Amino acid sequence: KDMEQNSAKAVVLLKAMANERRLQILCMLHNQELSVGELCAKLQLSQSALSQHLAWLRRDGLVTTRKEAQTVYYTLKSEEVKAMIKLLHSLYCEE
Amino acid sequence: KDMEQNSAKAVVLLKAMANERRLQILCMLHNQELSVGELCAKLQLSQSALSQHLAWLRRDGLVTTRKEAQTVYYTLKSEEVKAMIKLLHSLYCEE
Repeated sequence: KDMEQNSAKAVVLLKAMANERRLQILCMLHNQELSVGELCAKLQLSQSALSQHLAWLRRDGLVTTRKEAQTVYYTLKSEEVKAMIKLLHSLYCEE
Repeated sequence: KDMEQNSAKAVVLLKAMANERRLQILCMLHNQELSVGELCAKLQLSQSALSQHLAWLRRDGLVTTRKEAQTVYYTLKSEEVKAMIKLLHSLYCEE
């Protein structure tokens, strides 16, 4: 019943974070709002591939956007992902 | 440098948890030591497939074992996974 529904909900979030590039994006958005350009410069990633990771994180509800006429700013969306990144940040990001 | 080493270390742990069955096993081991039989009865899983999940979790350092002459008892191993399950438990396991 709920065991398979909650397990699925959590797995969706875990699968979205179980990627080196996707995790680095989320960790950078910890208590911070960044644009596509700011992420591109801080990650050495092509815009085409960076847009693919952002699309995956957006489709699964891990990040939400805000536009400043054409510039898109990204930020962590769900409280579950915010708590997940906060804990991971202290375990691996030295803070 | 460390960015790709720490990201890899965290991804290994996230990939191990990004599975409905593997996550249910870890959640059951939260502050609890259980044998193979106790897990088999509480999860409706075949012993062959349950041993495969336990082997994956063991190889990646998420669980460690203890034997009582022939009975194997499982428990969460790393402090990182213990903190991860503790947070997930409060977000989805209602406690």
